[PDB]
Formats: sequence, structure tokens, C-alpha cells
Amino acid sequence: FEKVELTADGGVIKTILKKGDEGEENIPKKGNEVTVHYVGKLESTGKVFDSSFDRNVPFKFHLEQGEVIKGWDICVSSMRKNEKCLVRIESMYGYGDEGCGESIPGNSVLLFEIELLSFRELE
Ligand SMILES: CCc1ccccc1NC(=O)CSc1nc2cccnc2[nH]1
Repeated sequence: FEKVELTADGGVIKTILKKGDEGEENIPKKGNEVTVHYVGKLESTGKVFDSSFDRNVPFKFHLEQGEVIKGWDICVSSMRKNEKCLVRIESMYGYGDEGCGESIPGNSVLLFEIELLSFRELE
């Protein structure tokens, strides 16, 4: 239901599907080891290119430290533990004009579902 514009650019647009756990110790902070589950489809074809659920291996990364796509950094730094969102990430905040191999053509709108499982205070 809740539609959040995450960039003034409109590039990252998040829809909350399940409100996260309320409180402070539940919202992750910059540089923390984030653990997420996600599904990535291409807006064009609705084809899944990646599913952490389907591989049963959650994705861990350090928030806002440039490890993942910019759409992901922005998106994840706006979530609560146990939040599920939909994020429409525009190619600029994704893989840009190059794209990324076969799965993802140049200039591709990305649709993720992202669940924030947990986070440690790591590096
Ligand atoms: C190579 C992908 C990668 C490498 C290092 C760190 C993060 C990622 N993936 C993402 O940021 C977003 S998720 C994702 N991005 C992808 C691109 C192609 C195929 N599968 C993908 N899954």
C-alpha cells in the first residue's frame, strides 16, 4: 500500500508490503552488515533474473558502502527489520547503459522485492 519516493529523481520508488518491526534498535544504520532476501525481475518482461529465496541463501552486505547497486543502498537504508517492500529501481540506480550480462539488457528498469531479515554492526 504505502508508496515512497526515495529519490527526488524518482529513480527509486518503494512500496511497503509489510511494515517492519517498530522501535529504534530495529532500523539499520550506515555501514552495518545487512542481510536481505530478494527477488529481482525486469520490468519489461516480468522475468525473474535472480532470487535469493529460490537459492535459499540470504544476501549479506555492508550498507551504503558501495557494494551493491545504488537503488539497493538507497532502498535498504530506509527499511525496518522484517519490512517487505517492492522497489522499482531505474537503470541509472541499477546497471545503467551497460546492463549486466545476459539476464539484464542495457537500460533496464529493475523490480525487486526485498525483505530485510536482520543486521549486525560489522565493518
Ligand atoms: C553480480 C551481481 C552482484 C555482485 C556483487 C554485489 C552485488 C550484486 N548484485 C546486486 O547488487 C543486486 S542483485 C543482482 N544483480 C544481478 C545481475 C545479474 C544477475 N543477477 C543479479 N542479481
